[PDB]
Amino acid sequence: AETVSFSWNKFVPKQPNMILQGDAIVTSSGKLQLNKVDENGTPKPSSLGRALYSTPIHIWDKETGSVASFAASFNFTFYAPDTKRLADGLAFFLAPIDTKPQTHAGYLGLFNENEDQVVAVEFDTFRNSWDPPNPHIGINVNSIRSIKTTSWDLANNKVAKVLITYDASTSLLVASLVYPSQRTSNILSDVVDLKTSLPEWVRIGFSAATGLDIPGESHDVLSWSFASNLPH
Amino acid sequence: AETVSFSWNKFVPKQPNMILQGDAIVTSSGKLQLNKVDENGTPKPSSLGRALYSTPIHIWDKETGSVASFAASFNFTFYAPDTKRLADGLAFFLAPIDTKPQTHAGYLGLFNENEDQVVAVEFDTFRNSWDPPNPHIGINVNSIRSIKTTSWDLANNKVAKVLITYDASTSLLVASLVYPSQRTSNILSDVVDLKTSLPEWVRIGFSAATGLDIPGESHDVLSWSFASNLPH
Amino acid sequence: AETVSFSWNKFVPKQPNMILQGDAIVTSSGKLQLNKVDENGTPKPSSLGRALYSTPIHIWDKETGSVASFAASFNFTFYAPDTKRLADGLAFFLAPIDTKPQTHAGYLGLFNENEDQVVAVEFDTFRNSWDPPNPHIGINVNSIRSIKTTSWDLANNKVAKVLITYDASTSLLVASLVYPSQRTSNILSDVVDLKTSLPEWVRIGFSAATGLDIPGESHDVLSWSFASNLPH
Amino acid sequence: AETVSFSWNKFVPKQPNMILQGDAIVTSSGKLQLNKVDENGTPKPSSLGRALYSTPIHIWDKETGSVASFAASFNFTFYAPDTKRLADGLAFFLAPIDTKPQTHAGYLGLFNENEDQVVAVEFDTFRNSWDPPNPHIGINVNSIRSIKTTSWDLANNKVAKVLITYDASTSLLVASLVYPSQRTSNILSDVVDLKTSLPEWVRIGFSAATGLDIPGESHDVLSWSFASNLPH
Ligand SMILES: [Ca+2]
Ligand SMILES: [Ca+2]
Ligand SMILES: [Ca+2]
Ligand SMILES: [Ca+2]
Ligand SMILES: [Mn+2]
Ligand SMILES: [Mn+2]
Ligand SMILES: [Mn+2]
Ligand SMILES: [Mn+2]
Repeated sequence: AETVSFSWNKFVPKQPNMILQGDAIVTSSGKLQLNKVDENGTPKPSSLGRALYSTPIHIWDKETGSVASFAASFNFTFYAPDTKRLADGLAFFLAPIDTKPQTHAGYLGLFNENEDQVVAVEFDTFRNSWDPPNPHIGINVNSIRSIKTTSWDLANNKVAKVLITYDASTSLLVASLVYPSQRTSNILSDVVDLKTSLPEWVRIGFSAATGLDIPGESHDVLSWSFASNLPH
Repeated sequence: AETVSFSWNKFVPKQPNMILQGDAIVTSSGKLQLNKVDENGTPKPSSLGRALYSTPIHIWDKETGSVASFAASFNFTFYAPDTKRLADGLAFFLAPIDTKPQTHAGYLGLFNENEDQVVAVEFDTFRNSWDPPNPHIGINVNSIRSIKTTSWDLANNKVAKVLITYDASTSLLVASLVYPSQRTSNILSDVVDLKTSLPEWVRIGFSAATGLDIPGESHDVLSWSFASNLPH
Repeated sequence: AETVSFSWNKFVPKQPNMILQGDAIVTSSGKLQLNKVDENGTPKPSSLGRALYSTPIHIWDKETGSVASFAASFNFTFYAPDTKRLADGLAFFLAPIDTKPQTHAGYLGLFNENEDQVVAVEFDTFRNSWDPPNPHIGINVNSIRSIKTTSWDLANNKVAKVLITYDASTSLLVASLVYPSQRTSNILSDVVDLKTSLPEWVRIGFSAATGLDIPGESHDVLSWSFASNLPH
Repeated sequence: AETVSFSWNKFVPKQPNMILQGDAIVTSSGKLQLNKVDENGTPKPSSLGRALYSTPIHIWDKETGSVASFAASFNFTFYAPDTKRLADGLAFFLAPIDTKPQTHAGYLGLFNENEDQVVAVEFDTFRNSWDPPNPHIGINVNSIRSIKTTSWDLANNKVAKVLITYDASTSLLVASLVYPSQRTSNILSDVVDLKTSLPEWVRIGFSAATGLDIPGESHDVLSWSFASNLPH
C-alpha cells in the first residue's frame, strides 16, 4: 500500500501546502476565496480562482495496474447578490501536476473550448448549451459535458457539506451534497476509469468561476479533507 | 473522548461478538441471514430475524450532555421469488441493551401495534397504511411512521451498499444507499435528537421481516462497519 | 480483515463494556482501582482485582491460520505506603473468554501454583523464587516464569505510560514503559506464538495483586486503548 | 485541528512527493539509498545523502501557541564491509523548509562545525570527541552534541525497525529501535520544546554520512510512516 491523508478545519493565509492560482486567495478569517469581490462583498464578473494541494497523489500504477481509492470532503458556500441571475459554478477535481487554469465562466476554469486530462465533480449554476435545466451536480470526465448530472437544490449564503468517493474496486464514483440548515440532500453516482482518464500522479483542488458579464455568485471553500489508498 | 469501532468483511458462524435473535443466523458462507428459507432458498412468511452487536455503545452522556457521532455501513441483498409481491423490509437500528423483538411483518420487528425506545433507518418494501407509495427508505424515531422517507430504487438479488451518518453537532442523520451494479443511488437526511430518543447506552443491529401471508423477500447482511465517538 | 478498536480517557462507573472481577472497581473519579484500600487510602494485603473488556477478540483463525496484530496502551500508577516493602504487581493479559481469577499475590491472579491459557506482560514488584533481582517487566507465556524480563525503573505515585505491540508477521511482542515525569523509559521484546498459546477468541484485561502479608502497593489504571487487526 | 499523514511500504523511483539531496537516490528495487556504493556494493567514503518529504508540516502555531504531536517510523539497514571500522551514521530530522545539507561525516550532514534550526534523532556509529562510547542513539536539539543518548545494539546487514514519538502535552520525545531478527530493543526519551527549537513549518527527512577516509557503512531506508496532529 501507499497512503496519504490530510484535514483542515480552516485555511491558513499563506500556507505552504497549498497552491493558489488565478484570483484565489485565503482570508484572514481562514476562508479559501476562489473569486474576487466588492468592498460590499459583491462578486466581480469574469473572475477565476483555482486552488490545489501541493503534494501530488499517486492515483494509479502502471507496473501493478493498481488503482487508488480515495475520498474527499469540504464545507462550502456561495453568495449571490441576485439569485435570479447566477453563474457560473464551482468544481473539485484531479489533474496533471503541471496543471494550470483553462477557460473561464462556463468552462469552470477546467476546460478550454476545443479539446489537460481532468476529472471533475461540478456544482453548476449556469445553463450552458450543453447543460440541463437547473443548477446541478455532474461528473466530468475530460469534458465539460457531464456523463451524468443531478438536480442540485442550492441555497444561497447557506453552508453545504460535500462528500466524494472513489471505489477502485467498482470503479464507481459517488458524490453527495447535504445542507444541514435545510435538511436537504443530493447524491449522484457513476463509473469512471481512472487509468484511461488520468496520469499515475495527479494534483487535486478546487476551481470556480463567475459570470462572464455578470457577478453571479462567489464561491468560498471552508474546510477540507482527503484520504487515499493505493494498494499492491 | 470515548471511541469504539469495528469492521467485518464476512460473518463468522457462532461469532461471540454478536447476538442473534429470532430466525437470524450466520451461514457457512459468512452471510448474516435474517429470515428463514426453503431448501430451494425461497423465503418463509411470518419470519423474523434480528442481530445485534454485543458491546453496548455509549451514545450520550448525562453529566457532560455530550452526544456521540457515529457512522455505519454494510453490504446487503434481498431475494424475491416474485417481485410483484414483496414484503416486508429490513432495518438498522439502535435500541436499549435489554432489547428484544417486537411485532413482525409491517412492524419490522421493531415496533409493537400500540406504543422500547428505538431509532431506525428502514428499507421498506411494503405499503402499510402509514406508508407512502413505493418501497422507500425512512427515519424512524420511536415509531414505525417515518418522520421522513424517500423513494428507494430497489433491485432484487443485486448488492446494495449503505451509508449512515450521525453528526452530533448538527444532530443530523443521513442515509445513503447505492447499487454499484446499476449505477444508482438514494439519499435521505433529517434531524434526530439522540437524547430525547434513547438511553445513554444502546445496542445496534439489524432487523428484518417477511410477509405475513407471503414470502416476499429474504434479507441477508453481507458485511458490516461501525465507528463512534463521544466527546468531552 | 476483521478489526476492532476502542479508547477511553477515563473509566465510567458501572460501564457495561467492562467486566470487573475480584476486588476491582471504578471510582467516581474515573479510576480503575484494582486493589482494596484504607480510608487513608492505604492498600489492603491479600487483595486481588481483575478487569476485562466485554467483547471477546478474535486473535487467530483456524481455517486461514491468520494471526491478529494488536496494540494496546494505558496510563497507570501505584501507591506504596512503604517503598522498601512492595508487592506484588500488575499485569495486562489475554485469556480465554471463560476466564476467572487464579492465585493471588506472587501469581498476580493469573496463574495457579501447579499448571487457563494466558499471555501476559507483567509489571513485577516482588522477588519470587522464580524472579530476577529488582522490579521488572516480563513476558509470560503460560507461566509466571517470564521467558524474558527487564529492569523496570518504577516510580511510586508517578504516572507511567505503557505500550504493547504484537507483530503477527514477526510474531514479536514488544513492551515499553515510559515515565514522562522522570524522562525515563524501558523496553522489552521477544517472540510469542499466539496460536500455540491461546484460543482463537480471547478476552483482554488487567490483573493486580497486593502483598500476601503486606500492603505493598495499590494499582490504578487510568486510561486505556486497544486496536486489533486480523487478516485474510 | 490540522492533520496530515502518509505511509509507503516501498520507495518509487522518481516519486514527486520526495526530495533527494546529495548522493541520495531510490533503487529500482524500491530502496532509499542514502550513500554511494561500489559495484561490489561497498560504500564510498566522504559520501552524503539526504531525503525529505515534499509537503512541509505545520509543527507549531504562533497565534494559538498550539504544538503538534507527531509520530514516525521506518525500516532501515546498514552495510559494513568491516565492522571494526564504522562510520559515520544516519539521522531522522526536522528542519526549516529551505533546508540544505550541512557538514558531512561526523556532522551527519545536519550540522556545520560552528553554529539551520534542526531537531534530530541520531543513529551514531562513530566516536567523535563529543560522542560517548559505542554506537548509540541520541537526541539532537540544534547541536551534534546529543542532550541524551543511549547504547544502540546495532546489527550489520540486519533490519532494524524504528519508532519516534512526540507528545506535545508532555513535550516528550521518545525513540525506540527494535531488531526483530535478534529479539533486541533500545529506547530513549527526553523533553524537547518544539517552539524554541524550530519554525512553525518544517520539513522532515533522513540524513546519512560515510566515513571521511573510510567506507564505514551504507545506510538504506526501506519504508516510511508519518502522522501528525496540530490542535486548536
Ligand atoms: Ca454551465
Ligand atoms: Ca411497511
Ligand atoms: Ca514476583
Ligand atoms: Ca559521531
Ligand atoms: Mn454543468
Ligand atoms: Mn415504511
Ligand atoms: Mn516476575
Ligand atoms: Mn552521536
